[PDB]
Amino acid sequence: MKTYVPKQVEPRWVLIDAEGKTLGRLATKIATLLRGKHRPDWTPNVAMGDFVVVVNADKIRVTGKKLEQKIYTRYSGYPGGLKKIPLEKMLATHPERVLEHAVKGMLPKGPLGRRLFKRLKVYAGPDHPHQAQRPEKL
Amino acid sequence: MEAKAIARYVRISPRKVRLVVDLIRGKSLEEARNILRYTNKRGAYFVAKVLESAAANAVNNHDMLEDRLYVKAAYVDEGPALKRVLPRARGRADIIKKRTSHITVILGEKHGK
Amino acid sequence: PRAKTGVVRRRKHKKILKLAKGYWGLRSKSFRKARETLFAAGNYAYAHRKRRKRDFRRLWIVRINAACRQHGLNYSTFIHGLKKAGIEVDRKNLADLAVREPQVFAELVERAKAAQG
Amino acid sequence: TRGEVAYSGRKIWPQKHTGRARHGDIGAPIFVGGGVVFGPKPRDYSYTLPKKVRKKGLAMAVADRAREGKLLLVEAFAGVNGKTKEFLAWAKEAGLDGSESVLLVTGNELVRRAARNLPWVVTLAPEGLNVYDIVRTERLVMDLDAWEVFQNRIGG
Amino acid sequence: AKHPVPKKKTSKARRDARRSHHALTPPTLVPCPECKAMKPPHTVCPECGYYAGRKVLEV
RNA sequence: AGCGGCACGCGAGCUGGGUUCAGAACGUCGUGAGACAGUUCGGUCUCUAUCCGCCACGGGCGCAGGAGGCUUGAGGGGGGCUC
RNA sequence: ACCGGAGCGCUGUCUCGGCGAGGGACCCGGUGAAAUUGAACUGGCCGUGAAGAUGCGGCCUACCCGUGGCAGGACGAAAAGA
RNA sequence: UCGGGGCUUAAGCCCAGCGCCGAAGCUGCGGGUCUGGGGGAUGACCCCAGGCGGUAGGGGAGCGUUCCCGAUGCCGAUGAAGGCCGACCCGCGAGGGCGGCUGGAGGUAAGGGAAGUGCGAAUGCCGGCAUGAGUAACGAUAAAGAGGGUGAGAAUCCCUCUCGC
RNA sequence: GGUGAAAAGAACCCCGGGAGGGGAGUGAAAUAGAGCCUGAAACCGUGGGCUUACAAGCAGUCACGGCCCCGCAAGGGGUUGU
Repeated sequence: MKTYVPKQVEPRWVLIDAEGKTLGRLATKIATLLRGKHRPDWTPNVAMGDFVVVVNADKIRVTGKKLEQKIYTRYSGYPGGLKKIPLEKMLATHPERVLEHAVKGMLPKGPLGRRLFKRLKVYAGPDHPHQAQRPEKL
Repeated sequence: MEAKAIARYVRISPRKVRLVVDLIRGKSLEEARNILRYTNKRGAYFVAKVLESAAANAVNNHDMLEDRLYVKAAYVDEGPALKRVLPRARGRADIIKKRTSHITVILGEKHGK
Repeated sequence: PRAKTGVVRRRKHKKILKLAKGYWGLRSKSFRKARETLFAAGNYAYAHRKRRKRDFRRLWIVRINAACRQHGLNYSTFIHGLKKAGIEVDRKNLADLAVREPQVFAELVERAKAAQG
Repeated sequence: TRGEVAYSGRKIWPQKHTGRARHGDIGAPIFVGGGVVFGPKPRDYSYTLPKKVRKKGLAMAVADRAREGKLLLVEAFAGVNGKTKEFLAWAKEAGLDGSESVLLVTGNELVRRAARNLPWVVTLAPEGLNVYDIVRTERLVMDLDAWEVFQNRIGG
Repeated sequence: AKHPVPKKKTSKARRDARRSHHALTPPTLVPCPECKAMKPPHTVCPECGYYAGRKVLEV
């Protein structure tokens, strides 16, 4: 025969917690969902993996000293442009990042790996734009 | 019908006249006429004249009435190249090329019914 | 005996050129660049055949795993059962029953966890 | 060879800081009109072949034609006074169609006068009755004397 | 033929683009009042003219 | 009045004074031509930047109505002295 | 018109550079070469690699193309290394 | 910066059980090939077993080209040789047939033979067209400005005035 | 080196300073048009099919998707989002 090709599938939204979950353990799952890898109809080259909006990120938990320890680096092309912000302050200002980040490096990278990150919309809250389905999960 | 007039075996390098042509490429006789009157490249003279002779065929030969006359294909294809020598010192006779081109305006008529 | 070659070479080069005709860059009209590019292309073809094998093996196994968890649990178990049952195939290829007709699948799932779950 | 050019024998370029290649005369092969390499020369191919062996050749070949039943010893061709039409009528009468060539082995020159012109009749004579022509042709139309030639030829 | 020398050929497409921002350029004309032809803007036409139109001695 | 790295940073950026070209001499070794981490005087750094990179500047498209006008700060750069 | 040392006056040599000049550079039109050139679709870090990479891994910044300008790199061009 | 990530009863370290992955290795299906063996007198052709990474290099076979024997012949104006086009056929291949377009008179089977025979390279030889680049330059910084005239066409030629070296 | 069997080698009108072209007309053929038989490629043009303005590359390979043109079907060629 010849293995099957899902036609234009509908984009199923979801929603996951945040608060209480361990930062990394979360994405691990979350990731998989952004791609079709949970779906019994996954396909590499199409991105039909679930739009994961997330609620109250600001209360993400994580282990050890990572609160203080963990360092979020950023380097402009300008010599000496290396700016390293800690997980700590990173919670305090725009905490949503920390998730989106832990995440954004659990995808692959070719032009769609980033298309998929657009398929993700966390907030520190809860709240979101109640657009549709978004059936809660666990 | 259509009206053929080529400019075979003519001085000046392509690039220049290739540039001249594409400006007027596919337009009215009246239009392009007024364009050529006010464009600043010796091509202006050349293209204008060969275009006028392209219209001249459509007058006394094929006939499509001057009113209806619109411009199709004008291509300008390179010919050979004039080979001369250049006064560069230190013992080297450089080579220089005065190119030659082929402006080919074909202006047909308005309607097709 | 003028052993003048003739055009022979031009014809051969025409062949390999036609072989490469399409590629980006002068390597599509350069009957030597076309040759090198072509070389790459062919070795590529071979490697990409055996790689095609394990590629599609994999993709099959992917949807198989995800759907396996969708019903009961993990692919590893699933198969382990199917093997310690007697299902001397399932045909990883056509293990993709999960794709079309999930009933069949879930039945084989029952048979899987039955086998030695 | 490359040696015979009405040209130089003096290097056109330096041999180092030229920037160009590294050669010399325009009589080398790699250039334009420069000569060839080991080829076009006046060479005779001829060789030596043992007597009896090639003799047997004739024998065998001629004898093979006797297996192919096309031969005869006409004591006299009635085409007396070398005219084409005479020996032509004689050919028709003796059983000579018009589509089988004539290694016409025989000896009288007047006979072969007609045969000196027939275009499906090479006209082979006896003093040089050869195997090659025997193969390319058809008719041992020998006079007794031509057979005496073929006879004295063997001698073993 | 000195220090700066193109290191490897320039590809056709590149030539094209260098000349993409090149290419020829349109003229622009204006109607001539008290007359019937085209002129450059604010200029005078030897066939048309400005106010009063000085010259206009075309044979 | 710090030490060090980056081809002991930097000659398609400069200098060429030092350096190991051909002259000559000097002290010097060699029967000698010449030679000597021994010295001395002089002595031609090659206009045109293809790609990258850097600094300024535009053209096209963009932003899932079309125009003006006023903004927000993601990120990044500068500024941090001292008697 | 040969190589040091000094001193006076003098001075854009310097502190330290600022304007000005015309002529080139830049925009309009006419003409229009060169070396070099495997093909290019050519950012960076950090490792590697026959030991100094846009091409390899990991991992990188940034729409597409141009004009003027500088010169770190393409182990830059010219020298089948003195 | 452990590749990364991210992990803190661990996604770390240790130790035990089972499972799955994952190589072109191996199993299967099919065609080739090579060595041995066997049927077949049987050449052909089929069954069986075992080898088939590979530079220099040693062995075997074949495609093709230029000319000759074949040629007082065979092919061809209803069309030779190249040339251009191809998603058909044959051969593992190099090629061969086919067909469409072009072209205008040579070409040569089956069997043999004779060789200046097969190009990607040698800062290789000639010839051709590009690359940079519509860029550098367009020869002295003594200098040009206007009127009329010729003409299809005047900065660039000629008559006059003006300037300057 | 070579028009063509033969010069029959282009009168005339047309635009244009000419240059060169557009018919007329020449011949079997002017896509034999005058250093012209036959017109490979590099080579620069022009029209149309596909694709390209969040985009990391020895440039193709392999598969999936879509766009155009084929094909009676099933199949195919061309293209490239991934």
